[PDB]
Amino acid sequence: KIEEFYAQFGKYILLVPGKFTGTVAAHDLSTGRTLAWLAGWNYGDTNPIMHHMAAFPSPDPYKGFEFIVNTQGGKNLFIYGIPTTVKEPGEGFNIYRVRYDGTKFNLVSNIAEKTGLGLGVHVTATPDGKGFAVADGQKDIFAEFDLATESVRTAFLVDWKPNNSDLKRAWLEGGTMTITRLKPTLPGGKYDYTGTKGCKIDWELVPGGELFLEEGKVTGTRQTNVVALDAFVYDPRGRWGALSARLPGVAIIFDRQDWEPVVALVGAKGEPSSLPVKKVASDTWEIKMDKVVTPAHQAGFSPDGKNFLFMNGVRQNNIMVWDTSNHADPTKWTKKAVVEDPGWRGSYPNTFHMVFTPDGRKVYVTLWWPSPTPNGIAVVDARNWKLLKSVDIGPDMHTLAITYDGKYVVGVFSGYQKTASGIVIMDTKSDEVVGILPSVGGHHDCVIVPKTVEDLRCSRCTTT
Amino acid sequence: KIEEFYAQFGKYILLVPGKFTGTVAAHDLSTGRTLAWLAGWNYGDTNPIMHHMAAFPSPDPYKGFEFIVNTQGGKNLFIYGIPTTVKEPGEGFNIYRVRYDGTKFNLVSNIAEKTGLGLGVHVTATPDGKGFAVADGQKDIFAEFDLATESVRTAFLVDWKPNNSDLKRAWLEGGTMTITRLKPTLPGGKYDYTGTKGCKIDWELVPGGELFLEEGKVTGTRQTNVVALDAFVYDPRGRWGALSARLPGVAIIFDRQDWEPVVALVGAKGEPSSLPVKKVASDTWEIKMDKVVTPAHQAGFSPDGKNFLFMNGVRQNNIMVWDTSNHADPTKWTKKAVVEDPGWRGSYPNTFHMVFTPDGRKVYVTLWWPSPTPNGIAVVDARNWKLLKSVDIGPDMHTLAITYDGKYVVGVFSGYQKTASGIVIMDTKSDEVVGILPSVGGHHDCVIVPKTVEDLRCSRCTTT
Ligand SMILES: [Cu+2]
Ligand SMILES: [Cu+2]
Ligand SMILES: [Cu+2]
Ligand SMILES: [Cu+2]
Ligand SMILES: [Cu+2]
Ligand SMILES: [Cu+2]
Repeated sequence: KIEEFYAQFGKYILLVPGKFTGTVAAHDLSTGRTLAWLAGWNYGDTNPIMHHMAAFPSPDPYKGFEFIVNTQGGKNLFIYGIPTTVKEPGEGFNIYRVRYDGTKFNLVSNIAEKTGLGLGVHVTATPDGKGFAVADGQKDIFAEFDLATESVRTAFLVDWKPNNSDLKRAWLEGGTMTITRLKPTLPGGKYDYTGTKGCKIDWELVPGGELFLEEGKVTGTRQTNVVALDAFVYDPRGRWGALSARLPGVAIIFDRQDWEPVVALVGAKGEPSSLPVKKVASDTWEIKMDKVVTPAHQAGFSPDGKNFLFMNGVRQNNIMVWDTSNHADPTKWTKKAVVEDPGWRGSYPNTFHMVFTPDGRKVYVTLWWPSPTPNGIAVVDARNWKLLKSVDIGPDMHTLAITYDGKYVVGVFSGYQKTASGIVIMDTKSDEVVGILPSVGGHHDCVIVPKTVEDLRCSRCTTT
Repeated sequence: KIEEFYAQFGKYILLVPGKFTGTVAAHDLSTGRTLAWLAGWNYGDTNPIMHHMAAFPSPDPYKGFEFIVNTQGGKNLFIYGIPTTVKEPGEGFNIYRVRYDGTKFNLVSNIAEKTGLGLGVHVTATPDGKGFAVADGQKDIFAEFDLATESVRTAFLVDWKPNNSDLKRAWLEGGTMTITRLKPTLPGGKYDYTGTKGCKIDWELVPGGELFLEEGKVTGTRQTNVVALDAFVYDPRGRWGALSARLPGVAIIFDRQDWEPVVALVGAKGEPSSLPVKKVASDTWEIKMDKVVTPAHQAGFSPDGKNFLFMNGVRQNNIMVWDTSNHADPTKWTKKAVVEDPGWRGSYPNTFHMVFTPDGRKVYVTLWWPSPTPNGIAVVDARNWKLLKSVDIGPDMHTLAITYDGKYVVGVFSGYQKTASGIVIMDTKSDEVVGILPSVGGHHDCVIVPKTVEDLRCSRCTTT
């Protein structure tokens, strides 16, 4: 009897982007009703690949809330096996502000249009809930934005110059990563990165697909210069952000106060904790890497700020953990644990998206595989850094959120945009699935609308 | 754990079109997983208002099944209060054959492109599961199609010549309804009715729309000639179909054996059971009406074929019942009962989608209202023809299906394409809602995949 079922979850609203569905929706977990949804194409967005999102604190989400959801475009339509005859896909890379008003969603604005930065990968809210970052893995640009004035606080380009320009070897044998503070180049303080402009490669490196670039499977004009920026995740204590770069397996720490990169964490087990960042011009820094052992993808801080996690993938499948307890000095942050399992020894599964419990005692980590292996959730003890349980969910598992009273993990799986998809709920006490709800969605994201800034510590702010 | 909850629904697959979401999806009600979905826009359908659908018998739906789903287009995008700036929307009126193969959907063909008939209103499967009809109330055309060969069996235009050419009086004061058997006009045996071609009005009439048409609130080139065809529903005993025409409030019975109209049933309480059809040329019939007392919309046979129902709307809100137990002679079909309620005295609710229990003992009927009145489900005794109970569900209630063991009615509500939406499940023993599943959809339809031709008797075949 279902009232009893939902009544246990509490008054929390799940938001999900639909990827190839083109939708965003909000669902009330306390009743199982969908409160509202919006279809990008209704508005003239002809390629609404609704990708990542974050929501800002609201005193009463059921009366109103805001979020940012972005899109990808161009040939991103062509990489998930849908046999479409579309010849010229919409450019995409939109960044939309959407407000729920208690009845419906309202499309407030297109921040990519206003600012000129079209960025299609992770969206993250800043810890005070008053700005957000968006990163892009085809352009290798990220920016932090002020929500009130819809403007750019900072924007950076990250470039790779490979030691070996052979595409198979362009990362393995190392390189120089250059970080450049960008300045607007169009009148009105606008950037020139609308739609597909700035792309080094012609579609994103897909879930699990970091190496397709080196293997010669991705077209583009600047293939060996890619780093595949993914996310800028936030230290919940403030001041610092971590920019994940998937191909070199590096999280670059930035000082948000002066907007400079300070240190570069190196993912791979058996490599150093970090490499220095050297300033080479007023607006340009470099990191030198002799080699890249493995790519890395998902990244995040623990709620208290004292641990940072980076998921090595493909060449190694592990969770790398740094002690980040020294808030004053990121060059003191040192690897302190690595979560490994014999069953992660192949190419897959990849340790993937994460969410921590509010008390910081456990981290849930998705386990991604290509079809047809069931994808699932790893439950990790975040005090001793040991894997506790793996639970199978279904195909193409993506993000996890958690109810902010810490009782229930809520995840989405997304069927590779063509098979089974769902919203899964896991009880954090028993670490068992309490159920599956249907979901028309290929979501690579999901969030529970936060009420407070403290909620963001366990939302799309600290972690992907 | 919802496990227990879904186990009781049994192994049934629910299909739903998205309306303004642009998707179709199948949900396994035994597990809560969405088996597969498809997004019209991915395929270059720029205005995929996914509208009506029917599914065919499959001996194991979990291993595979097929269905037809159609779309609307043109200005139908502009009538649900979505503040879109789109100036020239996609033409639409597609008719897609979709096959689930056990893992995903395959968009098999575009039967509208293949045949040239673009029809955007109800889709209904024939009782043998080998064909399907599609009607359209902007064009006033319907056709029955052979599924195997994806070809037209028959197609008809219905036209209104009003007694009074004043648009406000064009139906009230009666007229002559002309039925024409159509012939292809293009090479290849194609029709010339793709996209918006053949439209007499520029959108489908909304609930209560007949007054908005009379009042001059709907644009179009042939406003006084519209009958607003809705559906061709099937006698489960075979041989006959009923074509509903909303504005005259008539269901025209056709002999599927020779493809000729045989009698016209008249909806309104206090009018004759029916009027004669006269053949006036090889391919043309007429029905004469001295007056039209009220419009009517939803229409359907009981599972045994012995009752036909037609929902008077707007000027009367009732369920008109005919004794249709004479299978040999529709001209003998006579009004036997009318379901009325003091609460039906206003403009709304409109009685408008239905589903019968397998044993024929009850019929569930949706109660539609404009926002913000809660919409709901009426439960009618289909032996004594009395209203038993009304239950409130949500905003914008649409269709009802029933699991084929007769245990659960499954309905969808759709938030006027902007607010709350969901799938509701009602236990047919207590006639109480057992609960609500989230649903990103503005669905005007839903069906449960049939196993047998007997299942179609309670599916999108005998009723809308
Ligand atoms: Cu990512
Ligand atoms: Cu993901
Ligand atoms: Cu993604
Ligand atoms: Cu209808
Ligand atoms: Cu409906
Ligand atoms: Cu509709």
